[PDB]
Amino acid sequence: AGTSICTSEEWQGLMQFTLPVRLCKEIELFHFDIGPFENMWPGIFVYMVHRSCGTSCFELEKLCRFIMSVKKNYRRVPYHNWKHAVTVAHCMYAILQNNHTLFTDLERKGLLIACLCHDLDHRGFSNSYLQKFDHPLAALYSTSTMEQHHFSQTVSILQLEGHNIFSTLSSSEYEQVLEIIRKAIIATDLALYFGNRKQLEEMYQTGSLNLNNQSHRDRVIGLMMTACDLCSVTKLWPVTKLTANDIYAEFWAEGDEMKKLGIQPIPMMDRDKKDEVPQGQLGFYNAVAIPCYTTLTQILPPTEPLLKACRDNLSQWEKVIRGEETATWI
Ligand SMILES: O=[N+]([O-])c1ccc2[nH]cnc2c1
Ligand SMILES: O=[N+]([O-])c1ccc2[nH]cnc2c1
Ligand code: NI
Ligand code: NI
Repeated sequence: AGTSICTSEEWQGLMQFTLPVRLCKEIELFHFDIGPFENMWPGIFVYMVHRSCGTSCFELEKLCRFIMSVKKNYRRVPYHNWKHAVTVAHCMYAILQNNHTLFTDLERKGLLIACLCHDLDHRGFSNSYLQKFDHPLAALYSTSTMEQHHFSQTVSILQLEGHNIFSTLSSSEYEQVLEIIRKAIIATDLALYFGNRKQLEEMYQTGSLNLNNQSHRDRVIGLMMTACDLCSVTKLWPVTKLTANDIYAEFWAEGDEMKKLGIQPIPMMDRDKKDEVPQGQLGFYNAVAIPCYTTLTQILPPTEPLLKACRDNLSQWEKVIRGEETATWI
């Protein structure tokens, strides 16, 4: 109940944090893994905002309050947590850096914030679960149920005293950025991805795609959000495999709850069906990840390293299926 708020110690501590110099160079690369640097994650986000948007984009105090309160409103769930938030924001940073002038100052600031906030207050349950069992959230939010909640949580945090990093925008730009953030968070509903990718693929192939057309921009930003949300599949294989362990930890816990309610879960969420995981991952890469990065690379050529890495990980799941896995640690 209610929106959590960071301590004075938390945000002043972030304000005084300095990132090690060696990491500056690494943070620029798509394949960077934040995993080994947990104490640095909020600082890494500051660095990224400052480098993409400028050190004077946001009031430092308000930015640090905002970031540390965001962290406190992610739950201690296995996957949809603070680590995932920062990972997704880093992918967006890398995309923005490589495509900087295609996006406005307002878009870049909105999108980095949108990524950091896009899974706020996730409870470890899917839209499928919330709607099957008529959680109050599904009554309030008929479609894109959790994503509408994540956006509401974002607005809640911005409304905390001293947390409104967007207050200094003109009334007009303020409305525009909240709309950028809303559309971007809603776009993280994978249900909407399939239609979005199909549309973009067609606009690209026919040559009608036009980034001066707001509806096209929205769709391209949507596909960027998908690419960033799924970016664990673009890391080096050991990182991808460890992250999959966390994703499935969540899935199996939801599946367990469904069993208690008399319903057999999908195999993906069934802890007694772990043998089907490699084929399930193959399915996910073929149906979701590979097409996403394929179309993204067509539209934004600098994003090709994401696709190449995704392809390498597909090959790894294939090796698993053929019985070729080597030693893994968890
Ligand atoms: O390495 N850096 O700390 C670094 C390099 C370039 C930048 N431009 C704006 N902030 C920067 C930080
Ligand atoms: O990294 N992911 O976002 C990711 C990877 C595999 C998945 N399987 C089902 N959902 C997934 C999400
Ligand atoms: Ni989500
Ligand atoms: Ni997410």
